[PDB]
This record gives sequence, structure tokens and C-alpha cells, in this order.
Amino acid sequence: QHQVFINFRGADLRRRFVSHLVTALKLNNINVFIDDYEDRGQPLDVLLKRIEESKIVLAIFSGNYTESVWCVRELEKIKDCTDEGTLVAIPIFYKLEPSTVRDLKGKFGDRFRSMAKGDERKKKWKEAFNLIPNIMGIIIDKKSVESEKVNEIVKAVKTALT
Repeated sequence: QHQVFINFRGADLRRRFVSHLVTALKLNNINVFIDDYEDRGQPLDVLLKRIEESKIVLAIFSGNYTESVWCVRELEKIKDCTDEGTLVAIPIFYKLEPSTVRDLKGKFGDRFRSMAKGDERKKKWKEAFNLIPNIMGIIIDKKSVESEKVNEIVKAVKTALT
């Protein structure tokens, strides 16, 4: 039923920038599935299956992304799918830089290191975060006009669909 999976964390993000992004995609007749952005405990196998069935994933990195072990395992799946070529991924950097993601800097990184302490999957996760930004994405920084960025993402999704 969906073409686009929107991968992210944060209730505030859901209610603000993502609400506008989802509205614009639906306005452009694009069907989307919204992530378990609050980690209520929606079954991981279903999320991963949703990701696999998608044509496009928007991986929206923000400061809250790395707090969730589940969100990080979704990224693993995103990366596996993109490597094999079964889906198209578009990284979105919401108020952070691609370098912050690839090098795990700042709050984004600190939260990752806190979450992944002692976890044997840590190295594979770092690699996913290092590599995904090698795909060309869209940056929303503190000085961006958000409506313009919504339009930018919608145009990219349409291009990827057609």
C-alpha cells in the first residue's frame, strides 16, 4: 500500500517538519508509511518488512535518531536493502551535517555511544552510519526555509518514483 517509508525518531519532529512533509507527499498522491517514531513497541519484524516492501526510504537523521536501538536496526536494514539494490534511500539531515552522521559527532554521536555501550553490534552500526551518507541527500540546517526543503524532498521522491 505504501511507496515511501519515512524513517525517523521524535514526537516533536513528527508533529512539526514531518507533518508538513507527509501532507505534501499525500497532496502529490504519494503513499507513505510512518516509522515507530516514539518506540511504542511496534514489532520490529513488521517495521523491517515495511521497509523492504518500500520503493523509497527517507532516512531522516536527527539528534534523537541514535537514542533508539530499534531505529538503528532499521538503518541496518535500510543499508542492506540499498546495497542489494531492492530500494532507493534518501538521507535527510535534519539540523545536523552529513559529517556529524558519518563521524558520529555531537549529541547525535554521544547518544549513539550511550545506547550502544557493550553491544556487539556496535561496529556494524558505526559502519552503516559511516556509509549511508555516501548517498546524496538533502540537508535542512538551522537557516533553511522548511517549506522549500519539503518541496526539495518531494521533487526527489517523484524523480526516484519515475
